[PDB]
Amino acid sequence: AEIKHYQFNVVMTCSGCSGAVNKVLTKLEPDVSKIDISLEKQLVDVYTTLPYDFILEKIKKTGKEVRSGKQL
Amino acid sequence: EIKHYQFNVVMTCSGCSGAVNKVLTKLEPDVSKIDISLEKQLVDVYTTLPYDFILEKIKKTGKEVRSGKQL
Ligand SMILES: [Cu+]
Repeated sequence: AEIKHYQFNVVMTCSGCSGAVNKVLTKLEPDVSKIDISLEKQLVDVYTTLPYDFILEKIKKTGKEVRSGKQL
Repeated sequence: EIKHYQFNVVMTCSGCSGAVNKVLTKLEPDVSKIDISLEKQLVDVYTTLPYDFILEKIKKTGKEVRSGKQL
């Protein structure tokens, strides 16, 4: 039950782009604790007890381009 | 038997529409044509696959789907 911190570089070009990604991840609450998105930096930060590959696949299935991901 | 489905999807930029297009292209060639209009907020899908399967693929983008119908 450790909360891990994953960070993704995701191509998002409007508030709708970011809102869509936030929607799909927020649906995983309470297993997702917090989502931060920065349009400036094209970053998605996910704080969660879920595995990295699970989170990555939920983002990829949005159709948004994921340029990188990592665990912090 | 090729069905024509049409969805009203809230899409605000080419990144929104490109995402919808991307999830649909993963189903080629069973999805044989995809036409998306930002101006009209419309996604037209021509496919042999079931309506609900297509709808669920589109709902996974996280975009709002206002309605869908088979033409
Ligand atoms: Cu967008």
